Amino acid sequence: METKDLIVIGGGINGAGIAADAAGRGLSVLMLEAQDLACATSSASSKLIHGGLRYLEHYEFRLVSEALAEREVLLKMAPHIAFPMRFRLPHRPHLRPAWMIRIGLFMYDHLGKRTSLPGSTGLRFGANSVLKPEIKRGFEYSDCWVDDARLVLANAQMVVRKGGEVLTRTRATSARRENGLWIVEAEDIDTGKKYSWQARGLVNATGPWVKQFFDDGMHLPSPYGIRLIKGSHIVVPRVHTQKQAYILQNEDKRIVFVIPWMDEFSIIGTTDVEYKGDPKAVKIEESEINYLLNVYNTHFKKQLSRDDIVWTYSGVRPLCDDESDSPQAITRDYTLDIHDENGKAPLLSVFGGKLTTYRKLAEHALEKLTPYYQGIGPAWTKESVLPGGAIEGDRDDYAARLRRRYPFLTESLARHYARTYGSNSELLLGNAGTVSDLGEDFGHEFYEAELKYLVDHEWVRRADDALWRRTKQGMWLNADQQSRVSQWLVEYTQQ
Ligand SMILES: Cc1cc2nc3c(=O)[nH]c(=O)nc-3n(C[C@H](O)[C@H](O)[C@H](O)COP(=O)(O)OP(=O)(O)OC[C@H]3O[C@@H](n4cnc5c(N)ncnc54)[C@H](O)[C@@H]3O)c2cc1C
Ligand SMILES: CCCCCCCCO[C@@H]1O[C@H](CO)[C@@H](O)[C@H](O)[C@H]1O
Ligand SMILES: CCCCCCCCO[C@@H]1O[C@H](CO)[C@@H](O)[C@H](O)[C@H]1O
Ligand SMILES: CCCCCCCCO[C@@H]1O[C@H](CO)[C@@H](O)[C@H](O)[C@H]1O
Ligand SMILES: CCCCCCCCO[C@@H]1O[C@H](CO)[C@@H](O)[C@H](O)[C@H]1O
Ligand SMILES: O=S(=O)(O)CCCNC(CO)(CO)CO
Ligand SMILES: O=C(O)[C@H](CO)OP(=O)(O)O
Repeated sequence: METKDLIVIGGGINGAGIAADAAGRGLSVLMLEAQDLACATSSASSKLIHGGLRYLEHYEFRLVSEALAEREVLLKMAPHIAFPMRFRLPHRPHLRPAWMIRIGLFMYDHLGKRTSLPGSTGLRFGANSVLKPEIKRGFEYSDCWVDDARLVLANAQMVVRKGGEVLTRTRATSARRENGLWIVEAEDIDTGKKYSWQARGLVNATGPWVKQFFDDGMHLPSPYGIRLIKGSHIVVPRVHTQKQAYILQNEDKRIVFVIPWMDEFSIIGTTDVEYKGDPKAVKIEESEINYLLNVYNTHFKKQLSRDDIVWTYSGVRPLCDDESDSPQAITRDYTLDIHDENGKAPLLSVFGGKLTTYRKLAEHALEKLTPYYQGIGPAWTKESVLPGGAIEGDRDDYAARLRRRYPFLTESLARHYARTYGSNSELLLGNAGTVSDLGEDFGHEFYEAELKYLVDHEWVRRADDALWRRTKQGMWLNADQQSRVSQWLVEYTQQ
């Protein structure tokens, strides 16, 4: 023993969040991630902690109420990476009558417990707005932005903090019951180092891969189909200077967001495209671009073309197959399935599960796993504060506090540290007292002290883990800057 209580296969948000909860109820936990933390669906989201306004139409009150209540729990768990945002809904009476918006916005206000977040209001649009002349009315309400990939990272660190282990670049190849225990086989994707562990419990939280892990990894029947529903986002220099997001009603009845991103960009997403194939292959297609530019350009005065696009990303939603004919109508609710064999070796397996609802999901999963452990502590995460979160304030509150303590910090660098690392910033900065104490400037104030900290504390192994997942510095570093980051990581992860 050697025998872990629980193996979690999966390090997106649902695997990390399950493993974090388990470790904090006393279980020995190993979370296995085939590639990098959040390398798939959990870094390809719209980055919102939202209730799911559009899901009210489809009468999804269990999900929408749970997700609304979670916005505020998540704001306190991670105030370094999560924050309130306001969403502007332009009125399109030919699509949805005002009286209908007002009922939904009323429900959005009261279906979950809502202290901090303001309520909705009506809006008018003048000759001087960002929107087209003919659009005269709208609405405004609350929801939250989160740094998806950093929420995943925070949870992995919670695992380790609480005594668990987390292996990345380690692909589970098989899992089988023997003699009352799981035998989990995994393998290092680079070297080829084989591993084998026994555990009392197995979570299959492999997102879009959940059913193919049943088929190829376990030779067991999957309790559910998964529908893979691709969505893509485009990125442009910001379309306007407003702080608020816009949520646009399209002719097909879907909604599309224009979201301020990192003070310089806007994100426009997303799409619902039925998908077959390898979830790692997923990338935006021409018609997704055409579709997103269109709904933008029909609403807004400042027009965008294709040539304005600076970045795109794409991902596949692993949606519990409710056999719904239309991809936009398939449920965004999750399903968890627990099964033992002779009252021992449970298999908990995860189907669906928005980032918003992950802490709820993790909790229910441990609920179902309780019978098979001791011994096991109770629920606890609602009242936790994830690593990085111990700041109380943020928005220079923490960044100004840091520039105070570390006066050689530029205001941009302190904002970045505060909004990325939070309360882990002093750990990064160590014994630095000047800028040259930070080491090699890799570009855009991305210094060797940040990159080394990422390797030492954040499982960074390759340039992209650092530049696209733990941060979004890859938005500013040029091709040679990025390969120097890779070159450095080679030298340091030698050796
Ligand atoms: C376009 C889009 C926009 C979205 N926007 C939002 C939003 O705004 N708000 C919100 O709350 N949610 C949003 N979501 C939903 C959310 O992103 C997903 O539900 C969530 O990220 C899925 O996480 P997961 O852990 O279940 O899957 P993942 O963690 O992403 O997938 C499983 C992970 O485990 C690893 N893995 C897989 N198989 C193995 C194996 N065999 N062995 C070892 N490791 C393995 C992978 O390498 C993979 O990264 C969005 C989703 C999409 C697609
Ligand atoms: C009891 C009468 C039934 C009315 C259904 C209420 C749900 C309305 O939901 C509405 O539609 C869209 C998607 O949900 C959103 O864009 C709107 O803002 C939202 O209010
Ligand atoms: C006469 C215009 C009143 C409101 C100012 C902006 C116009 C767009 O608002 C309109 O108001 C209607 C009443 O006719 C609502 O029922 C509709 O949903 C909408 O078409
Ligand atoms: C937020 C107010 C309580 C909700 C009551 C539903 C009445 C909304 O009804 C709508 O009101 C709009 C603005 O007056 C009008 O433009 C529309 O014609 C009307 O359908
Ligand atoms: C089939 C789906 C349509 C059902 C809606 C009822 C039709 C009446 O239509 C609307 O109803 C609202 C409340 O019902 C009122 O506030 C509006 O003033 C009225 O225009
Ligand atoms: O700092 S934490 O303790 O929260 C996580 C530390 C992880 N360190 C690794 C360094 O090799 C990953 O970066 C692996 O244990
Ligand atoms: O653009 C979006 O938000 C869509 C549907 O309009 O998807 P989802 O609900 O999965 O995030």
